[PDB]
Amino acid sequence: QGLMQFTLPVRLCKEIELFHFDIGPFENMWPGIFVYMVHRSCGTSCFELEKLCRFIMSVKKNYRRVPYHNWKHAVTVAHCMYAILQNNHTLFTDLERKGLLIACLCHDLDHRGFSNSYLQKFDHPLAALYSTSTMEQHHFSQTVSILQLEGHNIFSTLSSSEYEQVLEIIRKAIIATDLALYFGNRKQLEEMYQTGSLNLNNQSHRDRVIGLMMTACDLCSVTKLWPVTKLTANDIYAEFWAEGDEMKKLGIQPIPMMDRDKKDEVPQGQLGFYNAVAIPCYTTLTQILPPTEPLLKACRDNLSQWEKVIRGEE
Ligand SMILES: Cc1cccc(Oc2nc(N3CCN(c4ccccn4)CC3)nc3[nH]cnc23)c1
Ligand SMILES: [Mg+2]
Ligand SMILES: [Zn+2]
Repeated sequence: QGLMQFTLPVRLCKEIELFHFDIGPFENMWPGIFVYMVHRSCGTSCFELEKLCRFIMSVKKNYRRVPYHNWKHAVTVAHCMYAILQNNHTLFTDLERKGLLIACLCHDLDHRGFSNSYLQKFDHPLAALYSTSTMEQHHFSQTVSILQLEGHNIFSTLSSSEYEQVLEIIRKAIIATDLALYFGNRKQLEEMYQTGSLNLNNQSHRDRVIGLMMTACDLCSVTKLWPVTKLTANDIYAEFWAEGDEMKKLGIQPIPMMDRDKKDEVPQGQLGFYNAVAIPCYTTLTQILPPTEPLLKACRDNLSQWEKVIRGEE
């Protein structure tokens, strides 16, 4: 380093600070965008440039060429977190700023384009090793593997204590991306917020709140400008419809969300998703972290775009 500040063209320098930023089609700029976010989010001192670059390039190598659960998603989810952390400067610990951008870059490592359900029904070996949150325990496992490669220990300077704390933040953060766990997490956070028992000094409460940030970042396609939201949904459904095909090959009617013959039901399905998952997610997040409100506003804008799709106004 250390006088070696990463800088982005003006349009990117400004728009990267905004929640609805799209990282663009230039794959070779994504590492630099991430380093930029680490430096501003954490410090130019938090990681050794050489180690961080080697870590990033090994993480990229271990995402697959699947339509949605790919390297672009990793960097997209890390950017939403960057926007949360930067809008909530003083709420997060030094270990948290470090751990969470990494947890986001790593959160779908070695994803195969298939749900936990599909793995369980296929009887994949990963389903025997990890009975619940199957892919998420895998993703955390790949994260540790890459951290243990020569020249890849970005945490090398931390004490044995802090190293164990940061790997434990990463683990909880990655596990929280199991959407099956989100519904209960958000219900508890809602009750806590509304009986005024929420306490960010309670580690167990911080864990929940970080879990909600992870869901929020992970679903952030719904918080983009409509053309990004719409074109991202196409990639999401390309994966789901492939899984649906694979379900049919095991002799199992897929759920409609995964059935490409039920394309007509997408718009009504998106309404349910925004109502049951997305809006409640961003609403509770905004309650706990008021500056995240642009995610909720952007989400509601996208619900309204799907309602126009239904009314044939597009
Ligand atoms: C932004 C986004 C885009 C695509 C998929 C997505 O993830 C998901 N979408 C939904 N809903 C969406 C759409 N669904 C239907 C139904 C009939 C046909 C098509 N889609 C029905 C439930 N439910 C989910 N449960 C877990 N994950 C879900 C998110
Ligand atoms: Mg995932
Ligand atoms: Zn994800």
